[PDB]
Amino acid sequence: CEEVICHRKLNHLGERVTSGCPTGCLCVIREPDNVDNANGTCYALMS
Amino acid sequence: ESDCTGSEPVDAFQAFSEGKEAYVLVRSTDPKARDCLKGEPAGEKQDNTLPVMMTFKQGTDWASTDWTFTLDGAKVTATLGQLTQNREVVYDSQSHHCHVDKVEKEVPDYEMWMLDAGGLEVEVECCRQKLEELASGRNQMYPHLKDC
Amino acid sequence: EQTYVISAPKIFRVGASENIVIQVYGYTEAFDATISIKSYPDKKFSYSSGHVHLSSENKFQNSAILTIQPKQLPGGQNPVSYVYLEVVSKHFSKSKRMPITYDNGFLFIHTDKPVYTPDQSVKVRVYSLNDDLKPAKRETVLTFIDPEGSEVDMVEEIDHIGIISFPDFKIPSNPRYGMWTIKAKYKEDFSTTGTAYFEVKEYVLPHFSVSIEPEYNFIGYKNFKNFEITIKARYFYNKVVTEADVYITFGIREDLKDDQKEMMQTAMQNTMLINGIAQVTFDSETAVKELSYYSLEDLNNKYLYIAVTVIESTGGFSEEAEIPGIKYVLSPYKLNLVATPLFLKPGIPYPIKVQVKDSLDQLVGGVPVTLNAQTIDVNQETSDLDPSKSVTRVDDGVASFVLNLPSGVTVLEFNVKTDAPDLPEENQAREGYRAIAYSSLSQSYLYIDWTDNHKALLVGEHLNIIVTPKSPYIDKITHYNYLILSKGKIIHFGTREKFSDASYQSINIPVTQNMVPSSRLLVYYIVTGEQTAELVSDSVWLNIEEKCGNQLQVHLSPDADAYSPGQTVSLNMATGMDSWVALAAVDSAVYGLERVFQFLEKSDLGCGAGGGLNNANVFHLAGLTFLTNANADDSQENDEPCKEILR
Amino acid sequence: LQKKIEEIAAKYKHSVVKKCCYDGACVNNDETCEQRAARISLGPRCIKAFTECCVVASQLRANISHKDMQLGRLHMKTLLPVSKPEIRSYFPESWLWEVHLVPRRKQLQFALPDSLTTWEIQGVGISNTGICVADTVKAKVFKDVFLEMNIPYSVVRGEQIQLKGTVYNYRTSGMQFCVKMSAVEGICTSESPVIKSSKCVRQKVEGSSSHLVTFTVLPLEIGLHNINFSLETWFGKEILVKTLRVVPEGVKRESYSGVTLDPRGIYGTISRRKEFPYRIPLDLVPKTEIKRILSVKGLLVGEILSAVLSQEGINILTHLPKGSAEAELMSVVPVFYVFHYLETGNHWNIFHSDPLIEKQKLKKKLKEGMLSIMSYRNADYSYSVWKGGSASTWLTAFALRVLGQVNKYVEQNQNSICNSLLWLVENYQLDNGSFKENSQYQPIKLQGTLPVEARENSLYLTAFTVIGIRKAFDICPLVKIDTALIKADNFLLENTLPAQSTFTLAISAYALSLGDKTHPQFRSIVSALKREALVKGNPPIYRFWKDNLQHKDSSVPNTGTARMVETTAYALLTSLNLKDINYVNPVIKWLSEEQRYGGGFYSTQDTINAIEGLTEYSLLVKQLRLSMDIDVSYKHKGALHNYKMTDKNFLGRPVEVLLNDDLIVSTGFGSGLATVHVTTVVHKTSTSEEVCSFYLKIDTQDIEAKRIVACASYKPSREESSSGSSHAVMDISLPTGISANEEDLKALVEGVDQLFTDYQIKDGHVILQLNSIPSSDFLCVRFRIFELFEVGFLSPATFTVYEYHRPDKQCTMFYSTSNIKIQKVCEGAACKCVEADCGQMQEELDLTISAETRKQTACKPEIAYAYKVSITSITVENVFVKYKATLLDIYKTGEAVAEKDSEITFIKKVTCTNAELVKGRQYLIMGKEALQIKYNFSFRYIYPLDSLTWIEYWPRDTTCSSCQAFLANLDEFAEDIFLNGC
Ligand SMILES: *[C@@H]1O[C@H](CO)[C@@H](O[C@@H]2O[C@H](CO)[C@@H](O)[C@H](O)[C@H]2NC(C)=O)[C@H](O)[C@H]1NC(C)=O
Repeated sequence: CEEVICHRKLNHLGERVTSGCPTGCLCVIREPDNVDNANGTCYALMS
Repeated sequence: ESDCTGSEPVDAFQAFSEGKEAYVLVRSTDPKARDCLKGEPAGEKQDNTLPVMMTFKQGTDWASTDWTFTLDGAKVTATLGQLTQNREVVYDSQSHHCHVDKVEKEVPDYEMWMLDAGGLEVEVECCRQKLEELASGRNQMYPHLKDC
Repeated sequence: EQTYVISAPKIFRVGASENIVIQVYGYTEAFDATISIKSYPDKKFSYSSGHVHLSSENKFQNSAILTIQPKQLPGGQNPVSYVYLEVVSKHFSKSKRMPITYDNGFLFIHTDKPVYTPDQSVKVRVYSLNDDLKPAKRETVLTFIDPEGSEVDMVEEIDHIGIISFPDFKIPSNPRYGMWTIKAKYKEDFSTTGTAYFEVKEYVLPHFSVSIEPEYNFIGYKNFKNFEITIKARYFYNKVVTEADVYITFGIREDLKDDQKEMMQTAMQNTMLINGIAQVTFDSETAVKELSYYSLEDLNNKYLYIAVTVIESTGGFSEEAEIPGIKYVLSPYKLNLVATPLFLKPGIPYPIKVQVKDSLDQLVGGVPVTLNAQTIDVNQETSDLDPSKSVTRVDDGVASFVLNLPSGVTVLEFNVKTDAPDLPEENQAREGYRAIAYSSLSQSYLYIDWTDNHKALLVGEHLNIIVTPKSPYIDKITHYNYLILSKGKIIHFGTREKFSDASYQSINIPVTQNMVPSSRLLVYYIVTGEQTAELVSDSVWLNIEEKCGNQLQVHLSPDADAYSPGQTVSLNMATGMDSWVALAAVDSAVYGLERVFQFLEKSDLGCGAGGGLNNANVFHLAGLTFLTNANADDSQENDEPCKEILR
Repeated sequence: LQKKIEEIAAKYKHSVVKKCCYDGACVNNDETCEQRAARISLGPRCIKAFTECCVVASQLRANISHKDMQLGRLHMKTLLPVSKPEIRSYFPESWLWEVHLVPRRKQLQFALPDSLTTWEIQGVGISNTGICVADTVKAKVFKDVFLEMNIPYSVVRGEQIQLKGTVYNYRTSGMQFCVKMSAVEGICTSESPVIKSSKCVRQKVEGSSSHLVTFTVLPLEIGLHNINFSLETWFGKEILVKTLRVVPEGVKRESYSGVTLDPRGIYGTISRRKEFPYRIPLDLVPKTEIKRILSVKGLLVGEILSAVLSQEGINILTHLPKGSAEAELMSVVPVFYVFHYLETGNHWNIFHSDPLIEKQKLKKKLKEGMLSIMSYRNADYSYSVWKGGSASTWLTAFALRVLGQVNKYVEQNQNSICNSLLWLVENYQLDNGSFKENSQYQPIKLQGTLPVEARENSLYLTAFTVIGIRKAFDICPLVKIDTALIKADNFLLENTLPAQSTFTLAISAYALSLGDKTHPQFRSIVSALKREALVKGNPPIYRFWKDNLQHKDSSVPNTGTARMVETTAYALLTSLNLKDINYVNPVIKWLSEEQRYGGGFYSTQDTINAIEGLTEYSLLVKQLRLSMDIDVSYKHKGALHNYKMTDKNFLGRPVEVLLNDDLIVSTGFGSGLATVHVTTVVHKTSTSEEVCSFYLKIDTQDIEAKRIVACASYKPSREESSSGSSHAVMDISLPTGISANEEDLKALVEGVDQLFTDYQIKDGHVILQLNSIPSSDFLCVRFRIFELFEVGFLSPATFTVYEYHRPDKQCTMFYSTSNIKIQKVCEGAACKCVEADCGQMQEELDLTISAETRKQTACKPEIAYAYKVSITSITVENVFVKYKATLLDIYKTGEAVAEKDSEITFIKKVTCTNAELVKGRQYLIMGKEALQIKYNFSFRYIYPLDSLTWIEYWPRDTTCSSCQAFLANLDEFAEDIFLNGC
């Protein structure tokens, strides 16, 4: 949940899939919403 | 809380905000205390006297009577026509938001007045303590709780 | 020698009813065959399968409709890309790796207007069809993206009739101005997408109206030295502006989509607007000597952007106007081939039909066309042919040519030009082309052509095609075979008896509604004997009239050139059969748009006018994969569908 | 000259700082280059480019030609700017947007809309055979000859207005026509009705052109009056229905009165009756009615419920202008709190129809309202106060609050919220935990010296940001921003005490109440906040807070302000978060009665926090059954009406109180808790007795190559620094027929050297907004004006400036754009409209007046008063003239009485000449009605001079030659009137 790079991508049906953060983090993308292939960073979620 | 000593010595004109504000009767040991009694200045300060308009409610009818106050230090001699009434402000809050009057008769009643616009709650509570001390267990009337 | 031919679309489409044709030859006893779409590469799972019987009653030809169900495919991380096409019988068992696509159907986003102002509401509905051009009845997701790339709204709706009505999108009181995008999609199963655009522009009160009128919509060689421009302006109370100051700036523009332009501070000529009208002349040559260019050979297909500012003299108010671009045109004509495959069949006369259009892509008539050609044979010995000349048919726009080449020719490099009496040699239209010979190891070739293509094929008529083979082994061919495709699906297939008393024989094909708006025909015969069976094939593209299956017609009673405000009027809707009808009434001034029949035939997996370098290339260019025990030598990595070539 | 500019443009063609050079070179004949660059907040490079291009542009503009200036603006105006999406034409809404099942044939008839439009009808058929786009059919609705009239938004009573119009003839041949006007009673026209609507004077329009139309009118009565315009031609007749809005003179002033009805005394003392007295203000415009609307709603939240659910509008803060993003969020505040009430308490049965459709509608309006602010969001998901301006920590926090609350019912984009929160905590949080502001936006003005004001503003901003982050934390519960919340909470805990103002103390207490409510220092802050509480009554009926600390100011306010409601709201929410139910009831009563018809309060922040307090309290306490018999009646007049309020209907429509009697709202034994608000609208002639927190001055000038110059300067309160005001508004009312040059206003906001941050023109008002108005010097807006249509007897307009978040800090001043004097006389005819509704002095020493006509006019039942006076003083106030006179002998008194030899005031419209009164002379005056005002401590009577007011000059002696007989018959009537009693 620190400097792990995550990715926003399109799947084979066109749905936006986000991947790369481990369990307990959230992927934050600092790009506009219409950018299909984007990179973001993981942040620690509360518990 | 705090200390309730305020405004020493007691001056009636100072307790009346120098005739710039209106005061409402909130506590009184007088069983005949007029409902929703409010006193407001009815004129300028000429000599030691001062015109005071008294508004109150009888049943569902509002009434207003004109009075004249003769102020001498802490004492106030109110009068309307032939009726006279002697009072003495025995306590005045630090900011002149409320004061405790003592009306003279065979059984002297004690009253609490406060700014119609409102007062600082701690000072209002101090005036309330003073009135409860002077009344010493007597039944209190609340003229402002009469659907005003 | 016994052969089998399995014809399927080049690509399998998830959820589509894919028709698979089987045609066997040499067999006299009846037998059954199982066609199957299974999992790749293990074949553990059978996506679908069908049994087909082959007999003399059947002429040993049959069809089976298979369907890859979307729910039968995994989702997300490791999705299926390939399936196995398999044919099994007592005699043979052959399979092939087939790619699949998740693109199924069509999603047309219809907004009431293309331009909106703040606080307006965008009316939007979606027309949703499946791969077979029928109401998809799939739930649909609409997304709204603002000019800054933010997804600001999403809404899904189920589909009952093929028309999906969505709630109106309210434009904010102070919105993001610019180009908004609407994206339609299916919630499940498929990757089909739809896209529409609408602009949100800020209203500004205009003081008066300014109009620019150029001499022509294009700039040719005659107006390259002088181009007249008339600038008018009038008040909105129907009075001409008496006096004003007119300032005109000129620029060169690459394309109208890109808002970039190169100004020319030399032609900033200024004039006076008097009594409503002003006029200037633009010397293109002198001004385009700036910014390099220099000559008219350049600037071709580039645009002339015009900017005008009008400053009224009484009140001092100023108003602007612009012409986005006037395309510089080097030649009044453009050439294109029609119904002429770029493939040679040795021994058959090669026809070339050139076509002449103007700057508006309209068929220009009476245009002489000169055709030159070079030939290269197997010995690399080049030969320059004698030039020929035709005149453009004014009935159809066609300029026809027929060419007799030696049997040994392999490559034909032919070039066409226009020969106008009033055009310089530079301002003539010129187009080059290369045609390669069909390759066959048995010197066996096939050429099909259907009387002729003018006029276009009308549904209900009949298509009289001529099948001319040139080869040895001619008089041992038993029959001819055909496959008819339309919209990416094999609609017909069959076999015709070969007459031993002719070289050609007419095969009749009734043109049906299934063939609208275009179709492809593949005809082949089998050369047999020793070595290995050979398929000799050819294909043609049939352009057919765009006719609705359920024709819609709307009329206004009473019919008048103009109506009065508040007038009660009746609208009459008439359809061939019970049909839903979505209506709209829009102020036409918003347009200063959509055509479905052209966007619909993207599902045709074929390319070009037909033909091919060999049999496998003929099948490929027609949008077909095939399974055969005959020779199947194809090109390399030939798995994706062909791509239509641009020039 | 071209090369001297070609170098300039070429220098900044691809420069990083390119706009600063552009709007640096713009013309500004009122400020030097360094004065304009003094306002630039984009850095030194922008200041140097701006200064360079400004100085060079000013040097080149010396002794220029118009062609050279315009060519220079061509060189600059193209190479440096980019582009802007805009449209010059409007397109009407589409129609026929429907789907039909067509069984091979279906006809449907309708009516074409009222418009001149080429309509395009498009059909798309869908069937099992596919899609069929039918041929588009055209339908051109067109009129070849038609009239249109341009009616202004409003017109002040008494003004002579020229109504302009145009008749259009699109036929190629000219034709005859005539337009006539429909005479309405209140609208006075110079001509007279023939048979009753004007006259037809036949004119000719030339082919394919137009013809002008003009109608001069003079409204004598206030209100909306219908006027029709008829266009007649040899081919037909058309009627154009129109409406003229006539507005009174002077300024509109609006007072509010609130009363809570608790018949069983569940939340306090019993409250079954209340009397709203009818009191005439001091400077009331004569012959104008005192308007007042009565609104009685069912619950504490009933006013907001009625505001949202009744879709006749509506903004709860219409008096505040749009422009800031704060307004876009405030637009969704009421819908949110109504939805929160209906959903949290499950009160969807209030609707008599299907509740699911109503919840649908409210959800949709909530989403649409939430989209309003997206324009003010930057690419990095921060938010700007002004569109295109710099990002604001404050406004981003507020957007995070509104978004965070709305997310509960309309899910918000988590990634966007995350980016906004991270933009806050990653950049603008200092090491000590406080937050700092990026932009120059000043939402509030605080007391103290520059360091003390800095500490105060830092505490306030930190608490505000904390509130925003807390309200939106569940959307994006990041450990990083929780750590930020901890640091900020620590800063608030350590730096709040000792307090500097009750306002920052309250907001800090509420910000800390959203976190750990067990921290000792938080409890200390809550104690200190309770110590500042004010109460009305003992036992208290009301409890509220003053925004100044007691030890700094011991005086108790007599009316509420925005800071009062906002401080009280913060304290109320802090108490609700502490579950202190014994303490909030008088506070709830005070906030409820301080509420306003419509649901809103004074400004924006107090409104949102008070709505949250009332709503959260309404959801926290038991919902009582509602059943009252509410009777509203006049005291000495008939009963107005009465309605039974139940849970079935309790958002009843308002009712206008027309009669001039005291209002009485009463109820019997009931169940429930209703609210009774009365909004009084009056129009006043003066603004002198109002406290002005701004020095104002405004003038019209002639320019070289008419212009309004309006200057304001801030008057700092006690202990306020000289740094200037906070977010301010300069509202300039334009006079009738005066139009502002919108280009001049654009040039003052669009540039990097902007003087103002937003402008707009709404309903004849030029409304500018500002980050701060200086205290040290004046700040002036300058914009050219032109005359749209001709106006005679032009009524003055108003110039108001005020703090957006403190509308009580204001100043209103009158001004006129016309210098026009004199008003000597009206000369014969073309006169009956000006002298229509005012008095005419009798002929001087006229002996033909027959003593019995002087008595019958006095004994007329219409004539209320009639007596003889002596004038003592003349005075001219704005648009009226006041005559101080002595009441000598009373001859009639129908209504209230005035004392003999007491001072009596008379008033006439200044625009009346034939009633000229001379100081020191006696007059007999008889007329209708009067105004009874309470001045100082005594009564005062003021008498307007209108038509049917009989006035006559009356000399005292008898050396008037033949007027000896004149006074003989005058004293005959005067003797006969009182000895009879007609
Ligand atoms: C202005 O025109 C309107 C529209 O015709 C008039 O309203 C009509 O008045 C007639 C009587 O004169 C009624 O019978 C109609 O029912 C009214 N129609 C509507 C829609 O209200 C109006 O009276 C005209 N005003 C004046 C002052 O002439």
